[PDB]
Amino acid sequence: PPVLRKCELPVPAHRRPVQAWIESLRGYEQERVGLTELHPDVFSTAPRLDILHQVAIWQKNFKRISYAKTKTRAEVRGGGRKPWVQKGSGRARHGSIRSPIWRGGGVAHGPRGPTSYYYMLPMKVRVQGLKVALTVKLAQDDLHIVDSLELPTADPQYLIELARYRRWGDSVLLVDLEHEDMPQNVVAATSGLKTFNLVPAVGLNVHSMLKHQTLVLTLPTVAFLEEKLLWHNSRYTPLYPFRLPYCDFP
Amino acid sequence: FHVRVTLPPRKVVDRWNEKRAMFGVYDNIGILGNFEKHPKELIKGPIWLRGWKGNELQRCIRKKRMVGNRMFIDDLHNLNKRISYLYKHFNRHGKYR
Amino acid sequence: EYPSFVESVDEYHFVERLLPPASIPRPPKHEHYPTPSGWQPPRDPAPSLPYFVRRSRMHNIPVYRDITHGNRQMTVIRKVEGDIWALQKDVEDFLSPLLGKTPVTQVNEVTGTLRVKGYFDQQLKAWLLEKGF
Amino acid sequence: YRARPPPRRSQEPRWPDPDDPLTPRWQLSPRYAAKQFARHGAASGVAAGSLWPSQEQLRELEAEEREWYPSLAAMQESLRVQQLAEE
Amino acid sequence: GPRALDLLRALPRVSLANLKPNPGSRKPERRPRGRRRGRKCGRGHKGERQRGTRPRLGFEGGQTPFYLRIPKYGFNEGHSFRHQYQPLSLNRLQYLIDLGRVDPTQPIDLTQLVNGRGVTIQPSKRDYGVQLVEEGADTFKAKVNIEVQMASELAIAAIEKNGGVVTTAFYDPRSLEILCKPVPFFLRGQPIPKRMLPPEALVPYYTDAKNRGYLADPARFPEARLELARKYGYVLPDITKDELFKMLSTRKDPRQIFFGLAPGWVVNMADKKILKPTDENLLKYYSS
Amino acid sequence: PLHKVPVGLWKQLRLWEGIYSRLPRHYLRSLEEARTPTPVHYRPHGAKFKINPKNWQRERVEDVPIPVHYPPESQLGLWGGEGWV
Amino acid sequence: LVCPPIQSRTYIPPEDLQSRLESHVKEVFGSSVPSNWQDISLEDVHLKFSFLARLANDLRHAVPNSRLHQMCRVRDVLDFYNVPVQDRSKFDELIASNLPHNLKITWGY
Ligand SMILES: [Mg+2]
Ligand SMILES: [Mg+2]
Ligand SMILES: [Mg+2]
Ligand SMILES: [Mg+2]
Ligand SMILES: [Mg+2]
Ligand SMILES: [Mg+2]
Ligand SMILES: [Mg+2]
Ligand SMILES: [Mg+2]
Ligand SMILES: [Mg+2]
Ligand SMILES: [Mg+2]
Ligand SMILES: [Mg+2]
Ligand SMILES: [Mg+2]
Ligand SMILES: [Mg+2]
Ligand SMILES: [Mg+2]
Repeated sequence: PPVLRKCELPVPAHRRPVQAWIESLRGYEQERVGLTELHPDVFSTAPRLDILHQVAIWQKNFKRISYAKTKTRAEVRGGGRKPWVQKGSGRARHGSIRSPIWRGGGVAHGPRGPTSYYYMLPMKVRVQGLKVALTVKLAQDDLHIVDSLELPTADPQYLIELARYRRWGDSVLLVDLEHEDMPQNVVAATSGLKTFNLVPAVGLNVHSMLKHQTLVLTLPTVAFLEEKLLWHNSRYTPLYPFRLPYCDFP
Repeated sequence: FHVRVTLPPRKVVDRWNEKRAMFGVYDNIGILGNFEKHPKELIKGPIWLRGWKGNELQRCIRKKRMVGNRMFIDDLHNLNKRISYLYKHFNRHGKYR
Repeated sequence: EYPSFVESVDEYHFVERLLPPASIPRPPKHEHYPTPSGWQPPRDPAPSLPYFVRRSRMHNIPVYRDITHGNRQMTVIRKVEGDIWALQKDVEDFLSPLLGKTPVTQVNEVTGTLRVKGYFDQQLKAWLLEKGF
Repeated sequence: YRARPPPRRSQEPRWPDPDDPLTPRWQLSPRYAAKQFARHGAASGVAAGSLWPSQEQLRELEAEEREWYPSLAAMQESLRVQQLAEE
Repeated sequence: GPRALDLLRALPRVSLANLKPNPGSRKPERRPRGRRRGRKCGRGHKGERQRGTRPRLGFEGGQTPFYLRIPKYGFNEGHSFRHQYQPLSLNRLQYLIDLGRVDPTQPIDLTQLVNGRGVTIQPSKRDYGVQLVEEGADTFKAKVNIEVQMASELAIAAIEKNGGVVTTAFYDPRSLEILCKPVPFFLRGQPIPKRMLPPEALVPYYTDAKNRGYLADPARFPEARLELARKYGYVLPDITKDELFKMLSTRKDPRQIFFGLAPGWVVNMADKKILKPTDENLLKYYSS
Repeated sequence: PLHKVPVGLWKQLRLWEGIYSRLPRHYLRSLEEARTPTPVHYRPHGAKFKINPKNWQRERVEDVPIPVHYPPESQLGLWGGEGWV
Repeated sequence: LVCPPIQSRTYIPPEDLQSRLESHVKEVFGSSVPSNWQDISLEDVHLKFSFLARLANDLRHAVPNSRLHQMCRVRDVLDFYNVPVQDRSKFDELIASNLPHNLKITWGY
C-alpha cells in the first residue's frame, strides 16, 4: 500500500511542488515506501547562506550571559591614602596604591559584571532562516521523510546498523510531531545514543539542523512545519502579541 | 618569556555531550509553537538581565532598581559609586561629544 | 454587596467584528479592471519569460525607490526568481530610449534584486503590469 | 539523546499566596483579579459582581464626573455667552 | 528557476565549519594598537580634546551661545494639548476597499480601519482619531458609511456623490484607546465606560450639520446635503430607497463606543459571554 | 550574593517570628496599621485635581507631609501633635 | 533482524536500458502504447511512484530526493539513468589512473 502526500496549502502557479521519497524505519531495505510533495516556498526557496549564518550566530549568542567581573581601583580593598608625599621623596608620584599601574591594583577596564549579549532577530528573518536550512538539507540529499517514526526494537544498535546501511551519515536528528506522542521504542533507542538526537517539532532549529548531518522528518511533522512556516508569508503585522485572540489565529 | 617545557594534557573535549547536542533546541519555541512563550523565557541568569541588553551604566541602573533592595552594604555602596562614576564619565568625558 | 448581573450570549456576535485578522485577505474579484484605485491582478497563466517577479504580500509590484547620502536616487526591483541577468537586460533595453544611454544597474543574484540608478519606479511598475506580473 | 519537554505556558489561572510577605503587590491588587477573570472567567473563581464599582466608588465617580464634566446644555450656554461677549 | 539548489549538489555539506557573513555587512573594529593607530590614538595633542574634558554641545568657548541668544517664541507652546488627527486619503480608502482590507458592506469605523491597517492611531501622542482629506476625491467610486472624527468639506461632497454617509464624532482618549485596541481592553476585565462629551472648543464643530456632527440636529442634514450637492454640481442620490439603507443609517449613541455594545457591559471572551449590570444606580450612571 | 528578603521586610519578619507573634492580635493589628497624622505644620489642599494657572490644564495634585522632629522631652507632655520643623 | 551488506552504489548503465524502460512503462501504465512513449508525463503521483520504485528495484539505483522534481518524463528518467555514478574518490581515481613510474603514493590511513 503506497502512501502518498499532497500539499495542503495553495501552491503558486509559477512554482511546482518538490517531490520526496517517504521511507520507513522498520526494515533495512525498504527505503521506498511512499511519495510526498513539499511546498517550493519551504523546501525549495533560494539558499541564503548569509541568512543561515545570521540565524546560527543569533542562536549561539542571544542566550549568552558572561559572568566575568574584575574589581576596578575603586573596589580593591585598601589604597585610601597617598603612599608618600608628592614632593621631595625623589620617586614617582602616586595616589591610591590600588591604581592599575601597581601590582595588586585594580583592573583599568576589564569585564564589568554580568554582560547580557541579548538581541532578537526579526521574526520573518528567523522564519526565512528555518526555511533555508530545510531547503539546503533537502538539496544536499541530507533530508529524509519517514512515516510515524516507529521502530521494531528498542536497541540503539539497531538504529546504528540502519543508519550505516542507508548511508545517512554520522549524525542523525529525528523530529517528531509532539513530545508526548513519540513511540517508546524510538524514545528508548535514542535515549542511549549521542549522535542520534530525537527532538519534537517545536524543537527544530538552524543550529541543530547544521550540527547534525542528516535530518529525519515524519509526515505529520512535515505538514506541521509547512503550515507554521507558510503563515508568515501572507500575514499582517501584530497589533498585539499573537498569543492574544485573533479572528483567524489561535 | 619563559615557556613551559612539557606537553599539557590534551583536553579530550567531545562535541556530542548532552549540552552540545541539545544547545538551543527550543530557540524557535514561539515561531513553531503557536505563540505563547517568547525566547526571552529560555534565558537563565540574573533577574535584571533576562531578555535585556544595555551598556554598563544602564546595567548598573537596572540592577540597582531591580535587586538593589537585597544587596549587601558594601555591594550597594560600590554600585552607587560605580553609577556616579559612569554618569560623570559618560555625560562629561569623551571626544566626539 | 455584589450587584446582580445578567449573563447573555445574544449580543456577543458584535464582538466578532472587533477581532482583527492576523492574515492578509485575498483581494476581492472585480467585474472590471483596473480597479478604481489602479490595482490590477496578475495574469492567470504565467509568462514564458525565464524570470518571475513575485507579487508583494499586499498584492503590489515589488518596485520601490531608495535614497542614499541624501542625493543618490535608486530604484529597487525585488522578489525576482529566474534569470535575473535576463531581467536586467530587458530593463536596460526598455530604459535606454528614455535616457539616451544604457542605465546603470546592479544585480544581486544571491538575493534576487535589481538596482537601477535613478527614480524609474512608476515606469517600471507600468512596464511590469503590461508584461503581466 | 532525547530532548527535554518543551516549555509550555499553563492555561490554568494563577493565584499567588496572599500570606507570603515576599509576593509583589501588583499580583495582589484587584486589577490582577479582574485580569484573571477576563482571561479565564469560569476557572478563575472570581465573582463577576466585583468588576463593577461598589456604592462608594460609584459615588466618587459620579462626583468626579459632575465636577469635571459639564453638561451639554451648560457648555452650549457658556459658549453662547462667550460669543455674545465677543460680539 | 533556483539554479543555486542544483549548484549545491556538487558543493560539500553546509555545516557550522563553513559559514561566512555577507561582505561589507560587518565593518571590522579598529583598536589603538600599532604604529599608525597608536601615539595619541586619534585624540590629538594637548588641550581638552586629548584629555576628554570638552565643554557641552551648545558651548561656544564663552561666547553667548546661538541656542541662547535667540529670543523665546511660542512654537511648541502647548504642543502636548493640541488635538492631532491622522489623515486618511480618499485614495487610500479606495485602495483599501479594492484590496479588501475594509468591507464597504458594513459601517466603517476606526476599529475597522485599525484592523485593516489603513491607519495607525497613537492616543498617547495626543492623536484624537482620523480626519478625512480630499487627496483622492476625483477617482473615489465607493459607497461606504464612513465614521471619522474630522472630515473635509470636499471629502464629504465626494462621499455623498457616490451615496455614502459621513459622520464626525468625538472620542476622549480613553475611549479612543479602547476603540483602537478592543481586544486588550476586553482582556483588561473592566466594564465598557461612557463616551465623554467634546469640550467647549469642539462642541460647535460637532453640533453643526455642515460638518455632519454626531451631536447635530438630524433635521438639518438634508438641507446641508442639498446645499453641498448644489455647490458641487451633482445630483443627490436617493439614499432612502437604497437596498443597504439600514447599514447606511446605522448610528452610534453619543455615549456609545462600539456597535451594539453598551456602557457597563463586561465581555468575557473566554466563555464568549456578556455580563450586564442590573443595579438601578449602576444603570443610571452608565446611561447618564 | 543577594538577600532572599529585602531589608525593608526585615522588621516585619522579626515581628512575625518569635515572641512578637505571641502578642495579642488586636495589639499587633493596631501597630501594623499606619494612619496618616492630621496636618499640623502644613496646610492641605482640598481637591485631588487642580487647574494649573499657567497651563490652564487639569493636573493631579497630592499632599506631601512635612517632616517634623519630636524631641525626647515632647513625650513627657502634650504638644498637640506639633514639634520642631 | 540481520544487517545486509552495504551496497557499493556503483552504477553502470546496461545495454538493455531502453528495453527495460519500455517494459517497466508497460507494466506500470497498463494501457496502449502511444507513438511517442518517451514523452508521457509523470504527473500522476501514484504512477510516478510505482514507476520509480520498480526502476530502483530493477537497477539497484534510486533517484535522489533532490532530483525527484527534475524527473518529469521518461526522457528525463532515461537521461538520469544514462550517466554512470562513481563511488570512488579523487584519491581512488588517481591511484587507478595509471600513475607514472617516478610517482609513489602510499595511503597512510
Ligand atoms: Mg577607596
Ligand atoms: Mg582621603
Ligand atoms: Mg588622587
Ligand atoms: Mg596582595
Ligand atoms: Mg587584583
Ligand atoms: Mg532606504
Ligand atoms: Mg576609529
Ligand atoms: Mg572599539
Ligand atoms: Mg598614530
Ligand atoms: Mg611611542
Ligand atoms: Mg595646545
Ligand atoms: Mg603627550
Ligand atoms: Mg564674557
Ligand atoms: Mg501617528
